[PDB]
Amino acid sequence: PPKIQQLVQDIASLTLLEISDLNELLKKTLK
Amino acid sequence: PPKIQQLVQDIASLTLLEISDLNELLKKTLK
Amino acid sequence: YPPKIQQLVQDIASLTLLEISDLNELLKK
Amino acid sequence: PPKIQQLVQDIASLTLLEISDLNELLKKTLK
Amino acid sequence: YPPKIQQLVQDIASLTLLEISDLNELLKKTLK
Amino acid sequence: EALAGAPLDNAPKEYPPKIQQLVQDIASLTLLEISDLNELLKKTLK
Amino acid sequence: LPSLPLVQGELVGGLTCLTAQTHSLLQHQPLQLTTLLDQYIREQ
Amino acid sequence: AAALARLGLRPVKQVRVQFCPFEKNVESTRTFLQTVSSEKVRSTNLNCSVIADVRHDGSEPCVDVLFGDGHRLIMRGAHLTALEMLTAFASHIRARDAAGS
Repeated sequence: PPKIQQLVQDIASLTLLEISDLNELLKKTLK
Repeated sequence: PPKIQQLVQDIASLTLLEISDLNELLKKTLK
Repeated sequence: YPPKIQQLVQDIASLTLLEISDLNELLKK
Repeated sequence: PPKIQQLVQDIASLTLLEISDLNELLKKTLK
Repeated sequence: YPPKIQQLVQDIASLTLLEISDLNELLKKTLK
Repeated sequence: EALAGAPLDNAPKEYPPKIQQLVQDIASLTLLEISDLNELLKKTLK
Repeated sequence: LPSLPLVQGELVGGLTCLTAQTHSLLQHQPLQLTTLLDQYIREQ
Repeated sequence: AAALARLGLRPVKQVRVQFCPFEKNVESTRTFLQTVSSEKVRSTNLNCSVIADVRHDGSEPCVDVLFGDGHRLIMRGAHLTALEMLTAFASHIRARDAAGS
């Protein structure tokens, strides 16, 4: 689907420092 | 980032009956 | 994985359904 | 296919020191 | 099916003990 | 024509020449070729 | 040493391990998504 | 065996007979093992024991004896005849036996 395609392309292009923000929210904000 | 914020808003808006289709793809199509 | 081979895996991800089925056979086992 | 066939030529050509790090390297980055 | 792939079947399929395990052990170190 | 000497317990493990030669050949072969070979071997076991 | 049949079984397992290597790298995405879907139900 | 059997391993506690059978110079030590391992020699003192270990590291054969009051005695078989080891060993334990009683 169109929604899933957009998300995949984003994660690969994201930078190290910026990916850490994603990892932080899931492990901490949602826990 | 701008991309991550969009994903969170979409999931909460979807209805219970419709979210079932999104979950099916990940569990069956990609597996 | 060096970039040269990371690219190849990326190419395998964006494959046709028939070729994906061939890849799936390896993944299934 | 024109993609998986080349996937092989890389692995066999990798040096022993390379291969060892790769499994740790990509797993530590894409996880 | 090809001839070269047939040869490898003969060597590995039937051997004595303390032989098959040594061949695989070296392969594991090379892979790792 | 003569059996090889037993290695010392302290000495590192010594492997037959044939076994060492086979290891080198497997690396050269492609995974696709190895995959075809692997299939025939499994049938022989069962 | 284990019986000869047992060593032969390990060889069969090794073949699966070779394929699992590449699959394991890809297997990271599905695993992350699956765990998240369960957590949401728990929070509710 | 007969000679020592008359003496008996009374004051001894344990023995050690490490040798590498592959090595050529272990003939004397193995002959020494036979005598000490003899049932007649050993039976005398069921409590007393013996170590005849085996290795393949290339070490020269050695015989080490454990006693009580008497100090440990170590003999290298490589350059010792079986008779000389036995007679010298028997002399040592005899002196130790006198010291004990």
